[PDB]
Amino acid sequence: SSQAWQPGVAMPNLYKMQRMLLEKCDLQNYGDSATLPKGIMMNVAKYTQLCQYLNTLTLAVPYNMRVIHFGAGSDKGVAPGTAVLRQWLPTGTLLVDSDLNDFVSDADSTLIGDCATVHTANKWDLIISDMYDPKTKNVTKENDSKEGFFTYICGFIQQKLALGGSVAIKITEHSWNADLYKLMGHFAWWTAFVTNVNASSSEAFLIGCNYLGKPREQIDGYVMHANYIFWRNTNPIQLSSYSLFDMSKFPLKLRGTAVMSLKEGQINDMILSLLSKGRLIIRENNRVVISSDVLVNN
Amino acid sequence: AFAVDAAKAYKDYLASGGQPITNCVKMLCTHTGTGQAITVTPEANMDQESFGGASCCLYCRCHIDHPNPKGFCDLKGKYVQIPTTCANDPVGFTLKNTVCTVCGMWKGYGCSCDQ
Ligand SMILES: C[S@@+](CC[C@H](N)C(=O)[O-])C[C@H]1O[C@@H](n2cnc3c(N)ncnc32)[C@H](O)[C@@H]1O
Ligand SMILES: [Cl-]
Ligand SMILES: [Zn+2]
Ligand SMILES: [Zn+2]
Repeated sequence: SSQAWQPGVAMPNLYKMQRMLLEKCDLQNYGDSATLPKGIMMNVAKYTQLCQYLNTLTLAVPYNMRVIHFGAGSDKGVAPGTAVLRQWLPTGTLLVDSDLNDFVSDADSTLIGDCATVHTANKWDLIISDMYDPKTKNVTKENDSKEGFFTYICGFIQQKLALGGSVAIKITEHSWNADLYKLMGHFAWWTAFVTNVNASSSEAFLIGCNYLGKPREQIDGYVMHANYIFWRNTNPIQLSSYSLFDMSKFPLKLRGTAVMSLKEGQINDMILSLLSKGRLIIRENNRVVISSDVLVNN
Repeated sequence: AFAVDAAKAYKDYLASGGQPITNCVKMLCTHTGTGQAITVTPEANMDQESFGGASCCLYCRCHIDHPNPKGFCDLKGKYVQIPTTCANDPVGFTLKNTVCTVCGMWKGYGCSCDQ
């Protein structure tokens, strides 16, 4: 399969147009392991394939690009994904990461605590989320739209993502939200991407490419997650780590995408055309200020 | 005039036959880099492995103050190149070795400014 030489597999357009009923996810690969290069952690391989795939999209990449990474910690106490993003992003890129639990990072700045306690005056060009709660995996109850950090992520995209910006949010069979699927319709293009190294997991990254700030298509989150499960259940993905042995074209190319601080009454059709092609970012170019709320109760 | 010397404590723990600090983040790279000790991007050569700086810093990992007057970190946000032969204990390698200030290679592991 020529997909074995790709960093992963994106959900084909024909699967997005269906109206399937939500079913249990039952993968044929499930239980298998990919042959990783000696000494490489799963999350380094996973984030590397995600970044290899993002290199193929119309990402806006301005100077002094602002990137925020949610769920960057691990039980090991380090941030493998942040180290890959640091390797991938152009020098001079602002990288802020966060997690519920204490961890050590290569990010310019790290915030510890529930993502709901994180505030930021300014907007961002790229949002990565690997936030996941293992409690959500419950086969003794209906698989309903989950809230928790997803409620925060939906509000954060709508109010802190720059127009032209992009996002990569991790979901699974049970860790998903209907409003987050609805929001993919507010981007020029979207997909569900499965890394080849984790093809045996219901995991996927919802990728919103170039935010338009307004709905382009009406998406039913319940139907689209059912379509995602149907795609995973009917298209077995061969586990592969081939894309990891060629890192020669890995780094994201600095395009110097233009940044304009335009008001809302100026966004005409010729502007949305530049946002869709990844040739324009719209946000203030003010200094970056972030903060973590501290609940005080004796 | 007290102060905890963690560098010494770790070396004493290693000589005592202790287990090296694990979970250092090894990076994927072409292995065709400069070979310099600490870089903004992985610069491992064929004889080296590149790691995330923060994951190889004793002070960052143990959550203790850095031995720099302003509390600044050299490794955090950088990439440290380690000889493949010593990649089993990158934290212990950064504490025992020194970076040549003229060519940027490790002393006795690439630095040839003495010839
Ligand atoms: C799969 S782990 C992230 C792994 C990480 N991306 C890496 O590179 O290894 C999911 C993380 O989400 C975090 N998390 C879960 N719920 C959260 C919340 N509400 N706010 C912030 N972090 C949260 C957990 O603490 C956990 O570290
Ligand atoms: Cl799940
Ligand atoms: Zn440090
Ligand atoms: Zn030298």
